[PDB]
Amino acid sequence: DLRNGAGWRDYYGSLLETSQPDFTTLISQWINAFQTAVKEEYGSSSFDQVTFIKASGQSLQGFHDNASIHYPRSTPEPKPDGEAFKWFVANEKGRRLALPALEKSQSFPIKPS
RNA sequence: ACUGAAACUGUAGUAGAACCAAUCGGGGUCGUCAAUA
Repeated sequence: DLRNGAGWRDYYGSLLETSQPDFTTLISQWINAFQTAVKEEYGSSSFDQVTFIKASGQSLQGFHDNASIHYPRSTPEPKPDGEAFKWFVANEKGRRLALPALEKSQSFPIKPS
C-alpha cells in the first residue's frame, strides 16, 4: 500500500474507508526512474552496463561458468589440514594473480603458476 | 509625684505547562606469520 503525500491527504481526509491507489501500475515506472538516474549520473548507454550494477548483478546471479566457489587452495579437495594459505604462497611465487573483477566472472586456477 | 492596657504578619494561591531515551549497526568471516640459506 504505497501512496504519495497527496494520496495520504485523501486517506487522512476522512474516517470513512476510501480507495487506495493501485501501486502496481507505477512499480515499473519507479524502477525506470531509478534505472535512468543511474544511467545519467554514472554515464552509460545502458543501465545493465554500469559497473556496480553489472557487478551487483553477477553477485546476485552467481557465476555461470560452473566453477566451484571455495577459498583458494592448492588442491581440488578440501584436505583436512585446510592449508588455504599455500595457494597464496604458490601465487606469490607464481603468476601473482589478483582477484578478478566480479563482472568478468573469471575463475582462479588451482595452480596459480 | 509612678511602666498604659489589648492586638497571630496574617489571608487567597497545585513548582507547574510543553518534551518519544532516542538515532545508525546482517552475530559476521581467510591467508597470513616468521627470515634467511
